[PDB]
Amino acid sequence: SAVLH
Amino acid sequence: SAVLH
Amino acid sequence: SGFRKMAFPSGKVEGCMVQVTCGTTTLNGLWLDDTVYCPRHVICTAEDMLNPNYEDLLIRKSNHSFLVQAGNVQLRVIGHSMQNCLLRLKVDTSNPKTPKYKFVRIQPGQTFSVLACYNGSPSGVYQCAMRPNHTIKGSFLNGSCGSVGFNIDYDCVSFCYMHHMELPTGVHAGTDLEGKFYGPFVDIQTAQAAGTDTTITLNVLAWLYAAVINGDRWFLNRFTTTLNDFNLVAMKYNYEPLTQDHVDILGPLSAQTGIAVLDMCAALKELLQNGMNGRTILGSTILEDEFTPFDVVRQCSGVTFQ
Amino acid sequence: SGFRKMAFPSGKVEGCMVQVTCGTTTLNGLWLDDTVYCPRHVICTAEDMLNPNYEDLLIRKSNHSFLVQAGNVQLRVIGHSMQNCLLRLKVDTSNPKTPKYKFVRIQPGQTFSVLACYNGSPSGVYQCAMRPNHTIKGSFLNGSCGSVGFNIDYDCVSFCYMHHMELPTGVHAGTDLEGKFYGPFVDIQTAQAAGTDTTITLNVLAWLYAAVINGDRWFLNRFTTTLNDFNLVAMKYNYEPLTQDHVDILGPLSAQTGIAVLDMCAALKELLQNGMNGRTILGSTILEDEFTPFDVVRQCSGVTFQ
Repeated sequence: SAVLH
Repeated sequence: SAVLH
Repeated sequence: SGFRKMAFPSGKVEGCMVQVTCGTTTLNGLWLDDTVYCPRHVICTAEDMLNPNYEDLLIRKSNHSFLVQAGNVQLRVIGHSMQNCLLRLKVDTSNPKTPKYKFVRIQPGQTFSVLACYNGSPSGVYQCAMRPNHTIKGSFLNGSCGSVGFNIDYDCVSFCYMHHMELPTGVHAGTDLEGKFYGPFVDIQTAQAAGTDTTITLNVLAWLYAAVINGDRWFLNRFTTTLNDFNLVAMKYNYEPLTQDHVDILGPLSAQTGIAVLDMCAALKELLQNGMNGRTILGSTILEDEFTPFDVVRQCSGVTFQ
Repeated sequence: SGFRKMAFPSGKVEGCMVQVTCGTTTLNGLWLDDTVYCPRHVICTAEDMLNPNYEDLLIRKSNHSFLVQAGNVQLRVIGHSMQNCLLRLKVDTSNPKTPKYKFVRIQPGQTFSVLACYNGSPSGVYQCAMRPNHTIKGSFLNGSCGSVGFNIDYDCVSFCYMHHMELPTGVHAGTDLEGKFYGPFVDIQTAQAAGTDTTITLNVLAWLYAAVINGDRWFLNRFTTTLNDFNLVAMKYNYEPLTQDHVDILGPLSAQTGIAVLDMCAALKELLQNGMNGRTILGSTILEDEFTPFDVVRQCSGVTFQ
């Protein structure tokens, strides 16, 4: 997955 | 030589 | 002499970072005039990220659902709208540290400086290239969203990037300052991956010119090449093809060194085929593609060593 | 994730650069409170540099032999004294952008950020390590003297370096902010050379820990080593010896990763002997010694990937 900071 | 900026 | 990855002085961007809090999520926002920009997923929760509808989530918030602070000063929100992947929060004070600025969409291959920030507080700065696959090799942690990337020309600040997320490979994706993602990416907690990348040819060449402007010539040769024969080799090595427009761009650097672009390409083509034989260029053991030709002119001198 | 050479936000140092002119020479000075610091060879001429007597040259100047400007504001000099290799110019206004600060002598191996400046105007910023031979690989041009190097801790600015000259190899030499040179160097236009350098072992190790904190472990092994057997290998490869004090320093990074320092050294000793076999660490093909253990803790996370 992408990770939204 | 060294060069003084 | 010398040649380094060099960021732009960050004093002007620093006077524009703030902290923006919605619910339990905190991140960084950019305060220009009376608007604070930030990534829109500030209105998300960990559960929401998996399959969020932004439109829906935002109608459910008011102005006072958003906390904005600069230093210790609470700024009051008096308007809000969603632009693409960003939020525009109108606040009751205009930033008095607001510099001259503009918003640009950066192109693949171009560079900018990134002011990494946590809790509206600037931790550090470095320079990164927009890759061909629209990712950047940054260094970011949780809470770094809303961190921004920019260049400075004269007294103007060209904002080109807001950080929004991190891909599985550990590289970063983000938007320009209108909220439109760089690349085929979306702000959702879903399986997403960088595309294959390639080496920015125009930059490797700009950098070889820097080596020469820095008076090192060891990697040159007697040869020349056709653009087209260069490219069969570029392809084999996962370098971008060179184009006539990229050749025109390198002319000033060609003129300052007296090395013909196609001559330089033959240099490169040889480097690609024979390696560097344990040697360094500009103190690197590797071919460097993260300096544009504009980066070389700014950093190098007007006069070549020899 | 990610790992980059990262400079400190330069907004605070930028509000302190000015231009200092004596005769036909112009360079950069640092304006803290009511003092502007600059290299003393601002009072030199090209002819003088070859064999100058500073004492003699300075008694020959008055306060109004010095022009100091910030932005477009001419600052008036109302006092002057020579400290070591620096000049302290007392001016008639206190810098209102003066931050909390102090002056530190940096030790070999430690890092700082450098705000490169021309004509009191900040061009760019990057991070460089003080080498074992007391030089730094900066990027400087004519007119860059008085450019400064610093760290920032909390709200305080630790000034550790003013740029004074460039050696024949193209590396840079300079003083702390009391004017005392780093290294066996003097501010004269005379034959002078960098001593042999060596690789900062403590840093290579701190960086291998970063790789692991970044969850890469490929270069580890089953072995361990004695400090003393490590060193016979360190010497062969032109690495600094490791000492018990450097082992104590790496313990926190050892504790966060669970890799014993002596175990890590065995990792390194193997890297040194077998090369990297075409692989990368933290995206480098080379062993990197320009990140201190303090640089790793600041940049990395508190939690290891796996």
